[PDB]
Amino acid sequence: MASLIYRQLLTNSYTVDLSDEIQEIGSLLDGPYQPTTFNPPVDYWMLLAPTTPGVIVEGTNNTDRWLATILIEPNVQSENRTYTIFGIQEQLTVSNTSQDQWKFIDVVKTTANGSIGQYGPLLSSPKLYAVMKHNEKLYTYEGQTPNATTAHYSTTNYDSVNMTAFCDFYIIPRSEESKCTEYINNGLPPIQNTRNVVPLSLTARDVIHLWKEMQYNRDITIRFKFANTIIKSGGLGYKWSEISFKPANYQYTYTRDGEEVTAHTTCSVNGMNDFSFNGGYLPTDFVVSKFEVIKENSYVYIDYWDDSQAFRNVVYVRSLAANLNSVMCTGGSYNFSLPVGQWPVLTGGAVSLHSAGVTLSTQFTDFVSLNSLRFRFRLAVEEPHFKLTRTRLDRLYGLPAADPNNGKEYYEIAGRFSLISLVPSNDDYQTPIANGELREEFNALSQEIAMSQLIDLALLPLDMFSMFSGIKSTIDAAKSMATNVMKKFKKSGLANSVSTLTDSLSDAASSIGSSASAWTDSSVSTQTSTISRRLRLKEMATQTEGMNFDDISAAVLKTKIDKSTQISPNTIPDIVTEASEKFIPNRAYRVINNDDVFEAGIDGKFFAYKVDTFEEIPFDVQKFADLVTDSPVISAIIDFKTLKNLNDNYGISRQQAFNLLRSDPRVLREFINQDNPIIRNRIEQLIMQCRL
Amino acid sequence: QNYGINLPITGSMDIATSTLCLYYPTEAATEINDNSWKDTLSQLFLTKGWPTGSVYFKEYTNIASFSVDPQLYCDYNVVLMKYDATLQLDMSELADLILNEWLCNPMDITLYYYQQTDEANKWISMGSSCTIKVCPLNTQTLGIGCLTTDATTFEEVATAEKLVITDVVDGVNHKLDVTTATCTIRNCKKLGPRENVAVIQVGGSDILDITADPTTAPQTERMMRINWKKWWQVFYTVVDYVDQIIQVMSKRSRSLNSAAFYYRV
Amino acid sequence: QNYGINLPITGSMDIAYATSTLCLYYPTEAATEINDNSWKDTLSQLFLTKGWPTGSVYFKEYTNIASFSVDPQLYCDYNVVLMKYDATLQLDMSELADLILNEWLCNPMDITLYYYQQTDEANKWISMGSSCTIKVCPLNTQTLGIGCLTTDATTFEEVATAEKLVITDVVDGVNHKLDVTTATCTIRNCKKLGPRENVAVIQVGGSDILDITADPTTAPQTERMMRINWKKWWQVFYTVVDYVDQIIQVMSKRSRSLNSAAFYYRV
Amino acid sequence: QNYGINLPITGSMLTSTLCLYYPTEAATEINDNSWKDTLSQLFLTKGWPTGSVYFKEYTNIASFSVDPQLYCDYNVVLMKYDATLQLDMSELADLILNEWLCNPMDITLYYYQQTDEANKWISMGSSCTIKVCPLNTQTLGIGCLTTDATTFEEVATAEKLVITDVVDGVNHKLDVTTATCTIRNCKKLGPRENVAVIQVGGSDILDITADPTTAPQTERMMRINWKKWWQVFYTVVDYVDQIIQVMSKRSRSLNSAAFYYRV
Amino acid sequence: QNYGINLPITGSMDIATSTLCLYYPTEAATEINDNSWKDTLSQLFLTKGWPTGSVYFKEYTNIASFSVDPQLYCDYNVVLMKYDATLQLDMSELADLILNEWLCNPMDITLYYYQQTDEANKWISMGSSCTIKVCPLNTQTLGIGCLTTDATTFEEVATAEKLVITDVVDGVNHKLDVTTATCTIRNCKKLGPRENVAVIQVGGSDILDITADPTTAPQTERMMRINWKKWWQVFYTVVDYVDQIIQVMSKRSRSLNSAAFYYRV
Repeated sequence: MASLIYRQLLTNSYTVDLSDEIQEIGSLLDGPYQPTTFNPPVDYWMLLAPTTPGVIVEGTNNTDRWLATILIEPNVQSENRTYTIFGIQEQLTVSNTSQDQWKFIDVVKTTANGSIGQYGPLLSSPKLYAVMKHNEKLYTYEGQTPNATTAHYSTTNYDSVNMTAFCDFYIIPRSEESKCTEYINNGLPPIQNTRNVVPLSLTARDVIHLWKEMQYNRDITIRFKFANTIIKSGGLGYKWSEISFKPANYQYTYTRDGEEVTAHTTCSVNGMNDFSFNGGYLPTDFVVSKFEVIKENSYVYIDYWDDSQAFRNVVYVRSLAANLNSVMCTGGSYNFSLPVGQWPVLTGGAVSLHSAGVTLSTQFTDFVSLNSLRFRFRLAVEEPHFKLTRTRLDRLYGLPAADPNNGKEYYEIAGRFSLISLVPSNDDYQTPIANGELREEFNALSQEIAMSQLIDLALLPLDMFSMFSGIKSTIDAAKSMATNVMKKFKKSGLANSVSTLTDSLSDAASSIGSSASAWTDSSVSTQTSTISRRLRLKEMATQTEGMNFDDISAAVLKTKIDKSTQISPNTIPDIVTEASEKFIPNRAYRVINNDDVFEAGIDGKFFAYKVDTFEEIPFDVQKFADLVTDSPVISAIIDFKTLKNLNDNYGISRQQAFNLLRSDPRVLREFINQDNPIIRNRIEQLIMQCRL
Repeated sequence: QNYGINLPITGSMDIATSTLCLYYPTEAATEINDNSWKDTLSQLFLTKGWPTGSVYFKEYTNIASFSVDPQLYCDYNVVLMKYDATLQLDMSELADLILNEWLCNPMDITLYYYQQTDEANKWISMGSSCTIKVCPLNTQTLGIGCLTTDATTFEEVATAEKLVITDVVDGVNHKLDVTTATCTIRNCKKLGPRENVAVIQVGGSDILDITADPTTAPQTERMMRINWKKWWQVFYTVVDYVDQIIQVMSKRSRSLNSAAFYYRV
Repeated sequence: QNYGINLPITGSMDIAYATSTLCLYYPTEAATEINDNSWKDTLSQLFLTKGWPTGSVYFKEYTNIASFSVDPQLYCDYNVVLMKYDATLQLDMSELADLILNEWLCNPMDITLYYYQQTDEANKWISMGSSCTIKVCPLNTQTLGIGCLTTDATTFEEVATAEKLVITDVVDGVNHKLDVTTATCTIRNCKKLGPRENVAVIQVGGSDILDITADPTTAPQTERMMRINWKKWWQVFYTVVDYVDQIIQVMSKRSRSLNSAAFYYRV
Repeated sequence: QNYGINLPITGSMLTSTLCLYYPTEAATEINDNSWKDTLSQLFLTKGWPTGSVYFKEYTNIASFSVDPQLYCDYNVVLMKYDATLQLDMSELADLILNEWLCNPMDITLYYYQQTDEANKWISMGSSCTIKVCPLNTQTLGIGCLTTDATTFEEVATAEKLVITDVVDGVNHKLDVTTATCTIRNCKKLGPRENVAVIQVGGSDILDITADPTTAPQTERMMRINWKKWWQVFYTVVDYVDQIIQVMSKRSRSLNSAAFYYRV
Repeated sequence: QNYGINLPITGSMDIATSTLCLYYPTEAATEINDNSWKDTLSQLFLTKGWPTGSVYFKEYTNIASFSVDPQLYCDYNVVLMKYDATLQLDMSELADLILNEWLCNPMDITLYYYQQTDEANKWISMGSSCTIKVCPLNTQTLGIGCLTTDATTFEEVATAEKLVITDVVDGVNHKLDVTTATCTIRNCKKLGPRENVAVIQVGGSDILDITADPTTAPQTERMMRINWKKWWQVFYTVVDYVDQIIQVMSKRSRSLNSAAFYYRV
């Protein structure tokens, strides 16, 4: 009956694994940032990702060695190249056999003004560098991709090493090492995985962030842009390497019927395509490595923030919806710069944007943390042609990452968004506009619940839907509410008990009863108490008749959950786990055999009686153990004390007594209606025991 | 415990030191042109039957000034109020303020909005200068007829006043903009009548709307009018019929400290 | 719901039987010795962890003990006030303890013309202001001077000097004539009705010194006056936080504030 | 095992040691060395065997607080009032007045929190100065930042013995000069009834419980007055009957130490 | 309730994770020649069945310095001592000091005159520089091979030893003379077997004696011996047989919840 909520709780628990898998995918990179000077603490890694040729990163000592890093593009044979190492120009020999993967080389000076060499052969397609400083040694990436090792050196002044970079770098602690390799050896990680999406000023402290419902239905006019990153490869400008999309920022103002609203927006793109226009293998010809274009399987995200009485209540969201209107984006001409001959020109390319989701987001400008709204946009391909002239590239659709600005400095999107926020209103006035003891309270609240309604609720079984359908929830946390309670429940005491019973039963396929079985394994009192404690697990075996203890436990838990208000969504799993075990330690069970009844109590009580006139019967442990193994079991809500007192002090008929031994809800509720003091005492004693 | 308000009290149909205040305006004393009038009034009250040291006299400069932090000292209060043909609203508000009991709550308008619960909630602002401007909202926190972030288009309900009583239609929240440097605004609810006070006016035309109710003006026996030309006539005629005044009111609603309203948190 | 007349109640001795606001008054010394502006939010979050609703714990500040005693504030549900012990401010400490730990129902006074007397040990003269200098001269039955010339306001004897608060008592059964400059101070005739359990006072530094009743026969160090040692105000704040529930158990809601006493004496 | 401790019991209806802690000030004022023999012989005349009374010396209350080492079964300790040392006085009295069980803390690396009203943080050392910052569920400091140390909040500076409490139930990140002190998490079990404290001048400052609303005065916290230390010694020795009737003897320490270590 | 009053027990005859510390000498640390060895051993103990981070490790500079008041703060302790062919008595003293419960009472050297009562009584002196000189006395406190006033005729029993155990014949008093500024002597009475610890010896030839009793040479099961040439083999051996080591020992009987007035230290 109402006990079914327990049985389902351990049943579908396996699904948590799937969610847990997703959680491990969701189980985080800090960056990127402007190229500046700082002191990255120990136990932190440096995940550098340059794209432009030049001096990548250097760690200054002024007393110990000089470390220099040089990045070399492919398609360059054995020649000499000039860089600016520590401000002093130096020539370096370069010889490359790989054609689509760039190569990093480490330059070491034995002192501040020592000799110059080139070593540390690194080859990588995403062009990623890892440097660590921990435990009296410096770590740097060494070994060919994908699987490699870390070169180790030991030079003084470790904690004072301040490495000035000239690219975008991420700082990661040690525990995400399994992430780091997965984020280094497996291509460029998506931008949405980052914490500080915009490459603006760096902060080392960024934090991702009775009631009353408040509704805000306002209007937005989003103006957003794109951003291109272009790099030129080696040689003499005859070929480029990367023309890609990068995040952009735009801050503007507009009118909203009087207010000069300041709207801050940031844009990003994910899942783009990379068309390859592979030229001839001769060193002097127009060759492009990757051409990043946006297609149907790619999306663009916009993060929107602006001061308003609506945006100042977003920290807790009850419901969120979007009703945007689609906006078309068309590209413009992008003429290459080929020193000799006619340079190629890109033309065409047009797409449309539509809204298919929304959630919270993080954004920072200088030092101000924001709780922004992230709108997800799906893309569609359109009519206008997109071709690359002067070559053989024709009949392609999408939008190139060369010049999507098309002269216009903003793309307008107008729509209406509606969200519902939860605000702490201790009364029906003083509503804010801008943004333990529970054990004692729960135990004290458990003295005033009614009985007839309790029995009625215990008659109606619950499920995974009715348990949380009466409690308010936040849409951000309601996603993982059943998942967390089931994850905590699969580690409950009842879980260990059922696992041990299953293991013992399976092992038995290789005492106090008639023979060996998985249930027969003041001495009489102790043995009977152990038998009852093991038999408590029978309530998960669906071999009961009528109501059971766990039904009452579930009913009282539901009632006290509904009445209580001092419990957070993070607290429900603990309460459920503790209550499913600690509730009702004094359980009683009775079994019937040929007009005879044997009953045993966990506390150490044991009795036997007949169904005709309730005559005391001497106790036989052997037959009890023989029959309880495979026979109907009924929870002894009405044990022998109450039954005998009722048969003496009140003139009941045979049907009532026989149903009471079966614990029929109808006759029990009839007795409740009659308000017999003995049944009230029994029910109240049972109820008072329900506490943590 | 609860002083025993639960168990009903049943009887039978056939069964068989004190203080008195006197509030007067200052210009009345100026027109009296005497320095020992208090002693004469004391002797007359003694001849009436009050013990010596029971009648006390207090002074208030003006209706505007007295309404700031009103105080009631004695177990009985008979205030003398002068009438101006342009201060009807202020006189009515003062009568309502120091004629009925109140339970108030403190307010801080820099963080919280405010609303109304039912038709027994009123706003009371006191101070040397209170200017209260309101701007209601729709069902989605948007100003109607007033920009919610502009302090210019807010409608006005109070300016250049010392005692202001404000009410707006319930069911809709509002934002408040007041010069809090010289004012303080509190949310109050009326619990019923105060019988510790009594108001007698000189002149006037029986115009005192003691309730915010537009429909009715329930005149009681605690608000009366007397004609005047020289203040000594009024003093004599108010000390002569004092027994009727005492019979009208009662001394069983005295507050603990002198405050027209009960503060809370 | 018969508010006025007291009616006897009836109960039993065997049958089984059986939100608000919290304020805090602290001296400026702790503020000068903490050096953290956002401490209010920290304390609010800690009280939230203890169970109190957030955004509902108020704070008040005062310059000194004597200046704080000027017109004290009962406007709160649970007064928990700290006081720095001083080896030379004992009388002001005692008078403050008397004034903010008992419910005092007072009456108005005007000494410039009238006589005054007292009838019981519950009768006291309480003066509050910025500069109060009490002069007292008892008189005989025939209104003649006893140790003072009634026609002059100099031959009297001063029972107070340069204090913001003062509590005085005279022998019941005789009349008195009072002299004080009421320009910067006022005075009331008050009767001590009953103990107000809406306030708690916790002392820091020194030893047990308070005396809540003027009777020499009793100096009851009751359980609404505590004493703790201190060298860092953060320690005092934490110690107060850790036992808010015990302080709540000691006290209770103001009995006069409940609707039960709506016609005896409102709050 | 159980002769009746916490198990059913049915009723019906000389060589013990005695230490004495004295400050150096008394010895300097009286200016003699033969007084030990005099006190031993007076004890013998009172009825206690000679050589059964120890005597130990402490330079200062601060120094004596550094890891106290009990040396007898019955104990009486003397202390002198100070103008601005009541915190140390009361804390030392409470520490040496109740039994303690302490779990060593690796304060440098991990975080900590207490569990109940019966938990306290005890720190002793030559020069201790603790600074703590409370945490949240987001692992960000409240009124503080988890990286820097200066912006923390002081709880004790340059103090020999610190007994402190925090809001019990929420984790906190602490910091201290570990190379000059030591911090241990301890729980107060019960009353250590084999030690009494005698005050010499003062006004009953001692409080033996962190509870603000409860501050009892037991039978082992008394006070006398002094003008020459010989008077105090003679009064203490003469009325040894009352003192020996007050305390018990079944609270002997299983080892010579103030508080047990991880048991 | 109350403990300590041992009520007699009555059973029947019809029935069927903590802290673990470990010490080692500095020579072992030098021979190991590694940094992360602690993590390796902790993970090995995790494999054998102990929680990670629950197996601490300490160190002692030398057998001499380890002798200066050897404390123990573990529920399970095994002490590793490196045998040396010339400090046999030092090893015996260390074993007899850390193997049995010792109940001590402080003893002076100037005022009183100490003695001994029973064979279960010993004298323990610990300090940086312990020089112990003794002299027996007669009933009349006269001189017996030494004069009380003199101090240069007292018989040495132990000089400069970091640990000193001594015993004198019962029934006679003895006077002492020892540098209190460098050594401390404590009158102690032996309670019984302290099972919280075990001793494992490397090399050696069964030298330790756990008592001054001549006629008895009790080879306890807690005293165990091995042989070694590289410390890693000994470490692996002692880690492998953790089950036998813990089964030999038991909980510190004086640290259970039966402490109340059970003559705990």
